[PDB]
Amino acid sequence: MREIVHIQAGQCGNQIGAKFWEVISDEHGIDPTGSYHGDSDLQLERINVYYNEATGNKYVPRAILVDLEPGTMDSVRSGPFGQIFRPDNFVFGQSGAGNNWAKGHYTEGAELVDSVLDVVRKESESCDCLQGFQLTHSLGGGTGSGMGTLLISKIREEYPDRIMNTFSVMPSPKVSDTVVEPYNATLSVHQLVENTDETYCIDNEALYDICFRTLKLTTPTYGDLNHLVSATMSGVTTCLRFPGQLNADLRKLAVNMVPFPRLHFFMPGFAPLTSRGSLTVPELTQQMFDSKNMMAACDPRHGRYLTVAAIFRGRMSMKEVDEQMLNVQNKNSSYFVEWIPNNVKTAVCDIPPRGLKMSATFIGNSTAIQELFKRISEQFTAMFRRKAFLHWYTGEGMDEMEFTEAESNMNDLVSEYQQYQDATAD
Amino acid sequence: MRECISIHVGQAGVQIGNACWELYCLEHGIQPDGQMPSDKTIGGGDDSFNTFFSETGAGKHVPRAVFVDLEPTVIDEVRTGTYRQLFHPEQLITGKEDAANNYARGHYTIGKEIIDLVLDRIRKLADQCTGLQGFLVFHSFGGGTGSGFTSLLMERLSVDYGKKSKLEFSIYPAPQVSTAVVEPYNSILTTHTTLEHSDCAFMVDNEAIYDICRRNLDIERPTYTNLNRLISQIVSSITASLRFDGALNVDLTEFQTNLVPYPRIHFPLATYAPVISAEKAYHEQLSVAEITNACFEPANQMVKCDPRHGKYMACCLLYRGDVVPKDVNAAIATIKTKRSIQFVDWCPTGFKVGINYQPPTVVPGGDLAKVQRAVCMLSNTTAIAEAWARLDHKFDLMYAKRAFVHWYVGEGMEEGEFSEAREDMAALEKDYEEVGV
Amino acid sequence: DLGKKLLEAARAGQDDEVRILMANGADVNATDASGLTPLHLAATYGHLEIVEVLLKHGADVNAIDIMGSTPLHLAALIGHLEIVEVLLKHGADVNAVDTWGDTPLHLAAIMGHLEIVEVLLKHGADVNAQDKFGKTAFDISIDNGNEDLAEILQK
Ligand SMILES: Nc1nc2c(ncn2[C@@H]2O[C@H](COP(=O)(O)OP(=O)(O)OP(=O)(O)O)[C@@H](O)[C@H]2O)c(=O)[nH]1
Ligand SMILES: Nc1nc2c(ncn2[C@@H]2O[C@H](COP(=O)(O)OP(=O)(O)O)[C@@H](O)[C@H]2O)c(=O)[nH]1
Ligand SMILES: COc1ccc(/N=N/c2cc(OC)c(OC)c(OC)c2)cc1O
Ligand SMILES: [Ca+2]
Ligand SMILES: [Mg+2]
Repeated sequence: MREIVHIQAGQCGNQIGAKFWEVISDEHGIDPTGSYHGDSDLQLERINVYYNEATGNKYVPRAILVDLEPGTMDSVRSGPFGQIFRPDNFVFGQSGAGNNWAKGHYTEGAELVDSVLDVVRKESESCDCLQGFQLTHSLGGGTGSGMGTLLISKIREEYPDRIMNTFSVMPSPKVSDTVVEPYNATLSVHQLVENTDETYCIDNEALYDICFRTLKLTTPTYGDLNHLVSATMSGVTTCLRFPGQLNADLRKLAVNMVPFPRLHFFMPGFAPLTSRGSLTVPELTQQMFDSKNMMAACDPRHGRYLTVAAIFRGRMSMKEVDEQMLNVQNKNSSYFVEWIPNNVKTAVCDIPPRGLKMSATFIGNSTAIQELFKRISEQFTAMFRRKAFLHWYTGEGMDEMEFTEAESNMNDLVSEYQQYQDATAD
Repeated sequence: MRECISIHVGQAGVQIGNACWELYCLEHGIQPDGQMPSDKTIGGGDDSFNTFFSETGAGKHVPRAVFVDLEPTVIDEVRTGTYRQLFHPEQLITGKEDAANNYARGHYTIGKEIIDLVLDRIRKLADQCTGLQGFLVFHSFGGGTGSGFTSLLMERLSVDYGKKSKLEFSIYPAPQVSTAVVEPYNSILTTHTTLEHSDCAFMVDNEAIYDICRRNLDIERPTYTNLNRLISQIVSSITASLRFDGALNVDLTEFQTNLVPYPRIHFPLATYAPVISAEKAYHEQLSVAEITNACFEPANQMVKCDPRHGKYMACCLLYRGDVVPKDVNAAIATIKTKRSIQFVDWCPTGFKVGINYQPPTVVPGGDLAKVQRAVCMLSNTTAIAEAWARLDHKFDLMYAKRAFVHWYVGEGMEEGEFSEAREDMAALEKDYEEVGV
Repeated sequence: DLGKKLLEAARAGQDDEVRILMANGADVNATDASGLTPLHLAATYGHLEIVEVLLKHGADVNAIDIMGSTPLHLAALIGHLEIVEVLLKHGADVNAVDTWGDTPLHLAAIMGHLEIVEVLLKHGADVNAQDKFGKTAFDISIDNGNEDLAEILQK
């Protein structure tokens, strides 16, 4: 278990994917030309997990860039680390998806899927011990959502024994008041429940709420929201990228965090919260379990934690963390299921992220995540009851039954979270 | 003499094996390159230490040991460390992908890719033996390789070595230094499938060792290095009777005769004393009576349980160092009349005693102080059922909701195997109750 | 039958064609199979100019389709602020109720159209109107944790 193949699809996918490469290259001491200018051997130990070594001491990301709108490839290239990506790995179409899930999944997206799969095969064959795949995408658009899920299903058929992990951006009318987004999100969640092993739920509603109420930014932009997304992605991939006591990988995360196959949607959290441009151990433990620090707009005190993985970054006592973590579990005992003993794992890492001397990232599998799914479901039901813009989907080959099946599957998922929320040991 | 082959499986088995073989080298006077200046017979011999070490024509003394893991990280540390020249390189076997803390991957899917290579390499060591008595198998209960691969290996060794004894050193999980939430499942599954194939198993509770390091050695946050050093000192005291001259537990068969009255209740409790911090280099030397009394204090046990709530079926006392047999007889006499030590009515109420007059060895870099006399008590008590009950309860809490079961069923395992394994543990708890818990 | 062509012209946003068809006697209050009128279709697809021209040629501002939807319900749902104001100026019933118990306020609140929510409140939308499940627009704000929406409704 070593190599991860990163795929980024659509506008949101490529935008957050580029920020991820910028934030992790700086942490490993890799400059935009692929040269290592760091000062610690701990940066190069598991560098092969995300980077392919090339001649002349070069490190190229094992990243595949996909989109149907060609303007996205230009915006990525003009970025600071835009030239580091392998030019052969850019696979872009001529006509976009126009925020239509059916165009991404059945017509425009289906004509480019074989070309992307040839590039995926090229990177997977050059892997000594492939762990699996990591995809960044939004669920409210057309390409990341429709073509992103089709890609997941096809990659699943050729590699059924590897882990499929996604960083899925959930829509909110506070950031994009485009009314077809609940349809594209519901049709995608139906696919994600069936075909992924682990999904990090990154909600634009929570990101906007943090920026506007906590960071006091009156008109948040995508750069401000993406500042929080890149900090979360760096935090949740820390133990895949640095040695640490555990030999963490994507399969050990799934076996220990996912008790039921469909309940694989995680609520990430981060502490401290900071704005771009501009803490003791008990404050970081307290802030990690606070609703204001969650990247999904759900109150964890409305549900119960099935499993939790916490990663602390920086110089601190390992005994103080053990005491403080047990302390949070005692005062908040009613918010953890009593039928999964030792359901909280903690890890420490020496190297903190940029600017912050201390850091704490939270990964929770909580029943409160049903609040996020209930919000999308209510928006979907309001639109679908009136059959608004349904012809835009049925005209691209889709049938009405696919909408009712997706709605039924998502409501069944909410009922499944509620079932384990009310479960007792006795 | 009769040979013994040690097999170290998974991270816990390999790391404890490295600490054990380092201590064995210092006790026998073997250098890291394998040279033994005290051994006059170059190229072979019938000595006590030859049970654990073979000899080459060039005077090299090689452990009769195999290290196996499904991923290379841990065994690579052995291949590049201080004792990298001591082991046969072909007896350090590694795969590429581990069992992901999953018994089913260790036993059925990943473990199947390397089982035949491991048995062929074990056969190469067995061919070099004139009278192999059996195997010592080191592994965790909680790991995917330690649980799954060990049960597959024990199943195969029972077919290919029908009349040879098999002994285990098993690591029982603790919440303080655990790796996975599924460790209770892995522990119950490996206990079920290995029960028929193992003759005697010494469980090492990571919580018992963690507490001893904190209280006696004043280590604030013990790590695996600290735990493994103390564990290797206890394992050495148990295996000393196989590597040196003596009159008690002189072969693997005798461990079964003295500690196992019935095949299923084959889990002896080990107690060890004294454990003194190395920062107290001028500590008062404790008497035979003080160290013998310490064997009946639950705080010095290898498994957390209360022998006062149980009955004894067997009790062996293994001393090392400046111990006069008369002082042992007098200390035991006090233990019989004063204390509430109850034996079963069908066993002779008695203590078997073995004395090795060489003091215990301390490793450079360790946390233990040198002592003039030490004792390891091995007893078969019904109180060890408390350890099985604690583990069965954690299994029941998850299994009632079928939590994590899909990960096992997806890796070539039938759901029925969980209920079959659990009923076998229910019958084991009743076996201790029938004797007298 | 020009009523069938006027329905397509209002949905497509073909302003000139709508003016020609009305001049040739097309039924401004024609309905499709589901009871939708050209005004419902122009308000759903955001064609403000067609909405204004239909209202000056006898369109029933309060027409309902087979599910009780008025043009204001659909404009509030899709988020067309300018169309919402024009419909209210021409007498759209702000508290009209569809077959699911929803009012335009319930639909603007569910979809997060906060500016439309303010407009509806200023034109007398009923904060106590309950849907078929008993929920008011304020219950929707508290149930889904929308603090911005809850503040507007508490004014
Ligand atoms: N005492 C002790 N316990 C250890 C050590 N390493 C791991 N453990 C324990 O062993 C269990 C985990 O099993 P491991 O041996 O690490 O796993 P493995 O056999 O390598 O199996 P996989 O990694 O799942 O393929 C936990 O209960 C750990 O606390 C060690 O060196 N000493
Ligand atoms: N957080 C975040 N959300 C984004 C970004 N770009 C687009 N989105 C969201 O993504 C959704 C639209 O999908 P988009 O990625 O633009 O379309 P696609 O190219 O068809 O996949 C909406 O919910 C947007 O708010 C971005 O950079 N960051
Ligand atoms: C409660 O049971 C457990 C749950 C999760 C477990 N560990 N999972 C990880 C995996 C990681 O990276 C993939 C981490 O890096 C982000 C990571 O950081 C803490 C933990 C292990 C468990 O025994
Ligand atoms: Ca010799
Ligand atoms: Mg391992």
